[PDB]
Amino acid sequence: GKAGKGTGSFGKRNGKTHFLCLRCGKRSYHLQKKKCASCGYPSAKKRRFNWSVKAKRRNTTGTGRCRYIKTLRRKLKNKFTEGSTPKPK
Amino acid sequence: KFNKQKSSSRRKMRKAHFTAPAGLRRKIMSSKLSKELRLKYKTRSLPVRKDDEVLICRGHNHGREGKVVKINRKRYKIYVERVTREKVNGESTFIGIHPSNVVLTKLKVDKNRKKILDRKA
Amino acid sequence: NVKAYELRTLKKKELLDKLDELKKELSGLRISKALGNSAKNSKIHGVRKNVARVLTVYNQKRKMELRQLYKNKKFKPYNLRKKLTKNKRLQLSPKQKAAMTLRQKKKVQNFPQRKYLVV
Amino acid sequence: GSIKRFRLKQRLGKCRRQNRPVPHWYRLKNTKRRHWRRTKLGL
Amino acid sequence: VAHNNVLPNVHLHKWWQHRVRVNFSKNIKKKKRRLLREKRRKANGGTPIEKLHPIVHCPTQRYNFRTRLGKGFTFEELKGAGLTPRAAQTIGICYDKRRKNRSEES
RNA sequence: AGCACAGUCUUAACGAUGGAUGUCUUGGUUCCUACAGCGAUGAAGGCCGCAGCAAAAUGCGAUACGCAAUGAAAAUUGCAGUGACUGAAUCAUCAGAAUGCUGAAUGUAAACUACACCAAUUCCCUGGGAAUAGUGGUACUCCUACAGAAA
RNA sequence: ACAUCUCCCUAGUGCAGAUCUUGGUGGAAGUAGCAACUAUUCAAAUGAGAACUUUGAAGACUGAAGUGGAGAAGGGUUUCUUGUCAACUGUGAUUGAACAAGAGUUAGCCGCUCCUAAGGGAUAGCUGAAAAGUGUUUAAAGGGGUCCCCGUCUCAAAAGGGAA
RNA sequence: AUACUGACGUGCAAAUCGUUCAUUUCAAUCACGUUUAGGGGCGAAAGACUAAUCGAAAAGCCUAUUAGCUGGUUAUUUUCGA
RNA sequence: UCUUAACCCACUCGUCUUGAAACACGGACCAAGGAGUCUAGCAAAUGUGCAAGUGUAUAUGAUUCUUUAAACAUUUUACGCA
RNA sequence: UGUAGGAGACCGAUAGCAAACAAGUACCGUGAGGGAAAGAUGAAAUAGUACUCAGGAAUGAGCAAUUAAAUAGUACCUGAAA
RNA sequence: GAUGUUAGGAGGGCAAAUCCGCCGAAUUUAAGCAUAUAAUUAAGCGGAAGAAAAGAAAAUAACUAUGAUUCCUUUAGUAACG
Repeated sequence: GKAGKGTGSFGKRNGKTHFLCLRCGKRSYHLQKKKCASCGYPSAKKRRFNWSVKAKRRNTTGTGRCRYIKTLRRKLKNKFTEGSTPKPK
Repeated sequence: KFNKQKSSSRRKMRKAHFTAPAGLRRKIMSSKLSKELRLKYKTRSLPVRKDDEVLICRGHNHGREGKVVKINRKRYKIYVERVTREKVNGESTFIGIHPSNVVLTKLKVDKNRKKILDRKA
Repeated sequence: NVKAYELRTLKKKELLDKLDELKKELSGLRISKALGNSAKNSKIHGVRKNVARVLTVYNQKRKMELRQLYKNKKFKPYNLRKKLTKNKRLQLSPKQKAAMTLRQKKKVQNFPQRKYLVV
Repeated sequence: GSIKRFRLKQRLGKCRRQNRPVPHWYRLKNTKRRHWRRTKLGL
Repeated sequence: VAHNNVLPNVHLHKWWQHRVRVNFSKNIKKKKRRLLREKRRKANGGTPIEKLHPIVHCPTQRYNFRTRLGKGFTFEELKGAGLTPRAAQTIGICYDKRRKNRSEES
């Protein structure tokens, strides 16, 4: 058999059954079973297992520029009332 | 020395030296004032400005007086009119001088400078 | 070029007319930039910033008008209301925290602690 | 393959735009590139 | 085990390495405690923040001779003093509700 | 203008080769001190944009390497270009304004820019006139109130 | 930037070797080798330079189960024009599927998109500490009608069905 | 994929190439989509197969598992020495 | 000092093994890195301070505040061990 | 753990966090995942190799030339051994 | 008990070092191994906070008794369990 266990097997490889995943961006969406391997996309839960430290750290808060949290920092320190400003000239 | 608020490390001071905001850049672009002027203003040292007249006290260019051309905040170098140098291709530019190496004769007067002098005296 | 206070002077029709004028000019620069011409390219940044100033001033005035419209009457629209931490919003009032039963009120009023000395 | 998906097509066009060499003027004031035959996008 | 060596009594067979703690904060912690009480006293006008305990007996055959600071005066001693529970809270004397006031001598 | 032996091995001198050693060091390291939660009022994460010349981590979000405001405050500059003699050029602070598409993600969907339904909607002017197919709302569970039905 | 033998503390403190770890480098060696697939020649042009670039003339071969056309998967600007030769194109190289600058894919009717299937995901329930395991099965639920009569939903075929 | 135990055996190839040979209308072959998952599946049974992985896949961790056993275990002089 | 000579002598080092020049095993070469440590408790040794006592524990205190994260102090039946 | 200070009888680019850096990146794996190599010219390049000659060009040389210094020319400190 | 895009509100998810719950192993030790051991540890699923939980006696004592909680020094490597 020319599709044999070894080199011959690799020629019949076509048709990727994993894709990108919108809630991941790291290639991990199994198309056939409609499920992300990495972030668990069809589930609300994000699949954040604790048995790998490397996996645990390589996505975290402070990966994604933190579009509200970054903005929130310093405000806590300042303690201005909401809607308040500096005074005019 | 006594305050424990600010680090005594080499490391923090250097980082602060390289990452300076503009007011800090202005502070470390100050030069010592002329002797009668120091008495006049009650002020040791002043931040350099565009049309100032300095005397050079250090390097191969020492003892030369002259007006400041351009100030380079980024490399922390002032340029003075009579410290020209020709380059590899013979283009003439001004030698950049760190502000430690110059003493200020006639400072330029302007509204901001007046406010600084009023603050100092 | 244009400066905020001059825009704040303007009425809403006048401010919008300026906004529209800037868009048309901005488009002309953009067309010019798209063409092989290099005549006015740097000015586009300034115009984009000018447009930004117009919009910020108009939006601030509109926001103030909305605040003026919903002066008091207990409820502003949701996201015109106080945005604060979810926790802080959830939190029990100090006024309510302070309040206490009649027997507690009697205890507090009758028996506060006092300060003292010795010989 | 021959037929395409709008998301895929956009990302591929992005990757192509990113690929092209650095402005020479930037060096007067280039670490990463892909070549299609020996490096695939891994998608 | 070998030679003249006594049998050991260590318990380091369990994973102690994440169940161990070393105190390097001691003297600074002591300073912080001092600072906290000093700040508190000063805030109270410099008035005492100290609590006056009853004298009470130490227990059983071993310590029956000895006497120490107790939990609180309680009603019979307060009644003998002519002081109310509310007064006892108001002033620096220590408070209780279930320490019996025992024998006459105490 | 002559004369050398060759090859192989060894020695010294001088170079190539190589990146050790030495010297640094806006980094790591451990400790101590200090504060310490974000989210349907839409977080974290992810995309997609956005630089005058601009690919990138950075930065920002359709007003997009910043807008406004305050405090500093005269430069900027690789080229082009933009200002001064102090709401302009530059910083820092940052409370105001703004914050695409997503994502718990929540109208039904999803290898889809696919598809419902109910409100058509916005601006300008001082009680009216103009624009635009545009913009919202409508998930599941719970609770209080109300409703009309079912003892 | 360097010492202390004056004294004394401290230590990630002394290497030839571990089929040591890591990095560089030799002898082996200008050697093994560049042998599937019948074959090239002449002249000219280009250029610094031509066995293997281009043009022409010959000779030949593929021989409709084609090194010919088309399309699916998969790849993704590899396309195309205009330049071009540091490195690459296991020989040469002016060539190039390399590098540089641009250009370029136009749909009421072709596909997808729509429909249901094998299937999958849920609601209704019910279990299970939860996580999950199940899926009309002990339901007060989408359509048609002058207040009445019907009804589990939802995604799933780029070769089935499917207007043009 | 039977044989030449052919060529090849630092390959054209971690199973290729040549010649020979079996199969060719059905228990047929092919595609795509789909199902069943790890002491589990699935198996015209060979412990076969389940992504160059199998008498128990891959990934990560308990873990620096354990090893009476193998290997290695770094300057000098002097003294006593099995 | 280096350099060849010449007379006489001169077997691969490490290694496990009673025994390796071995037809025993490891080593193409060079550079850098590269292996009895640390904690707990115990023992003897020797130094040191005190002695029928000893240690000062948690902690308190101070005219102690870059270095102070240590140093200094402890208004007569606490506890360990003896 | 996040953020902010202050530290050191710590490491000094094969070490120290995997990361002194455009590194949780490149790159590899069907995927879960796995995961690097990678700092230094000079005081000053607003001193970064002008000019000439020989070269098709690369380059080379110079009576020419910056610098204190170019067997200091950006694969730039020092530059060991093989 | 239904039904409501009725009017007003709330929950969902993320992040996890320390915190609180559940659910919950084995490598390992005994030079074997079964009880014991690892260990009410790891992984899993949940909930919180700047600390959390715990806490005002259905308590300890047998004294001349003590008198909510938490923490340290200790009892103590002891009673006890095997």
